[PDB]
Amino acid sequence: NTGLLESQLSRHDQMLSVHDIRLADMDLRFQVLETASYNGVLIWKIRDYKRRKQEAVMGKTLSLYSQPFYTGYFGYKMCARVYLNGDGMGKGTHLSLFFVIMRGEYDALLPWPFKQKVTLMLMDQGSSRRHLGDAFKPDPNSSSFKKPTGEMNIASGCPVFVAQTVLENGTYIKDDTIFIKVIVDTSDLPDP
Amino acid sequence: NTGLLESQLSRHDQMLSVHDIRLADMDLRFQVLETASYNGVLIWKIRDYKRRKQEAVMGKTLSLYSQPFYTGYFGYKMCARVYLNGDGMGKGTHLSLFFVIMRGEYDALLPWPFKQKVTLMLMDQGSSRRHLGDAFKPDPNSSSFKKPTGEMNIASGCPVFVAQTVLENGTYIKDDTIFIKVIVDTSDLPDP
Amino acid sequence: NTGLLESQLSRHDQMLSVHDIRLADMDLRFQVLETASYNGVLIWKIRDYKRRKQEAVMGKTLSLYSQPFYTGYFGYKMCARVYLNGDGMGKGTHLSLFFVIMRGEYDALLPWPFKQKVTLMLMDQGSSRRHLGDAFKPDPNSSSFKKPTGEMNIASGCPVFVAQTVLENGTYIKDDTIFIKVIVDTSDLPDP
Amino acid sequence: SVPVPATELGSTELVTT
Amino acid sequence: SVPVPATELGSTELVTT
Amino acid sequence: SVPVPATELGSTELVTT
Repeated sequence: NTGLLESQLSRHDQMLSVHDIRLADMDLRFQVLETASYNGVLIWKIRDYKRRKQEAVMGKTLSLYSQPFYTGYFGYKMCARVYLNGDGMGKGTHLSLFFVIMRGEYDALLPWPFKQKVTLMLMDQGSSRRHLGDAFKPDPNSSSFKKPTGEMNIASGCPVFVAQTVLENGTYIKDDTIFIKVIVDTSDLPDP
Repeated sequence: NTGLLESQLSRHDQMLSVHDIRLADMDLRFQVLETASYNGVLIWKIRDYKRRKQEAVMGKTLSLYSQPFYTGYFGYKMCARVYLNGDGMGKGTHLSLFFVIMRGEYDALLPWPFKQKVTLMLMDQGSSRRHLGDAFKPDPNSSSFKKPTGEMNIASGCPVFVAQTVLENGTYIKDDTIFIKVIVDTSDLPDP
Repeated sequence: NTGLLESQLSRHDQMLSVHDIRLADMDLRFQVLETASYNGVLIWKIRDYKRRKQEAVMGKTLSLYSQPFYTGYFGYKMCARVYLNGDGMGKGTHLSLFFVIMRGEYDALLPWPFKQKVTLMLMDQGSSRRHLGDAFKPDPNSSSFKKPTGEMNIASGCPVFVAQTVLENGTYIKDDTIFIKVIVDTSDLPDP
Repeated sequence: SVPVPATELGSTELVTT
Repeated sequence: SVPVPATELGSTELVTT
Repeated sequence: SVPVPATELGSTELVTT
């Protein structure tokens, strides 16, 4: 009857596999949850700069995106996308940094297109704290600030945020880690 | 010795069952957690209006309650209760909407009875955004704003919030989903 | 071939064990997560005062520490430590209460040493609400407000917060539970 | 402005997602 | 002040911890 | 107003719920 024993064993094994995926998926979920921000500001910590940058060049991982952050408990859902080895006109020469609108559970109640002012910036871990950054007001005609249809809209930002040379030779990187900060203006919003 | 093999198999199976419940229970927990609000405002999204409304009529599910929301990190715990097919004087003719005080971990420190002003409202997904709503100040003698003893107090609200006709014929429902919003005044609270 | 059956059974059992630890660890994680505060204020609820106090005397558990709380979504990580039977000059006679700086994910961006004003206090569940508390401004030379290296710095506070007599004979304890509250000033922080 | 008690009819269900 | 569309090159990866 | 260092006696335990 080992067939029966074996069948049962087989079933259990499949279950344990599912369980392992279920579990891992939750570790991820916890992580995202543990780093959520609802005031429209994001502080994204990227560890392993060297290794990651290399994965960029090689092309194993051209970009990285942050956990999601919000303008409020029930507001716009957004995240950041970075390219360690550059994108577009800055590929191979710059670090590209973009803003991303994601499909939020409450999009139906939020104003569109997205018109909140976004401020992209790379923090200087140096004692002078001369953080690099740039702000812009969404272009009302860009399909990037359109009411989401897919999980996330087309990212918008600066392909040439910083020269890779400037970066690596400045005091922005420290302990093989960098910090990206995004600031979305929420004042504009009347009383969402 | 298949008895032994079988015993072990039996034990493992029971465990896997427990694990599945444990896991599901967490998905739920994540959901609630992922939608918590601590500024005293709740935005409750109800999907599948048609199917759900029918379950109301039939009586499989007379009402639905929101995930909990708070007046602050350590303040009052509350939630909303809705009746798609109506309750009380509005049963079968209206959508009833009520406010609910739940037993909070910090009730011992909070003032009682609950006297914060509550504003119930159904959002208009229409372009005009003429949301339906109603406010009221808790009746200090109602056992609904009494210091909780059970998981949740007796709900209070408007049995006749909106006529089912008005609702279904307006632009409040969109994509078989509606949005209920509750607003609890937190200013009153000195510095909880 | 029971060896094979047994081997498989053995493997599965080990897995189920891991799974149980994984699960429990998450219950904990949920708990912490479910009680996080990001406005620099902590309300710590300690249940089972009697039993716990006894574990203190006996020395099974000399102290207890709160879940972590923050000055902001990406600010300082802190927690509280209490000694039910007292520490230092107050051991056996007082309840000692201390503040603790923990290693935060964003320490690299935060100012050091920690100079935010901390207010320790034990809440009075009594009708008069005459809460006991004390404030102080971090001593810039204390290794307790130094940029963390280990999971948590050396705690600082008041070994003689309250006489055990005063405590137990006052209306601070209620239903075998007490509430500790900590208040870290966040205004000082320019715009972290 | 006065809350009206609801009938704890039952058949309740948590729905958020 | 005008956003510049990014090339959805792919090879993306969620990284936060 | 001056923090007083605590004795890391040990026998600690996380307690919140």
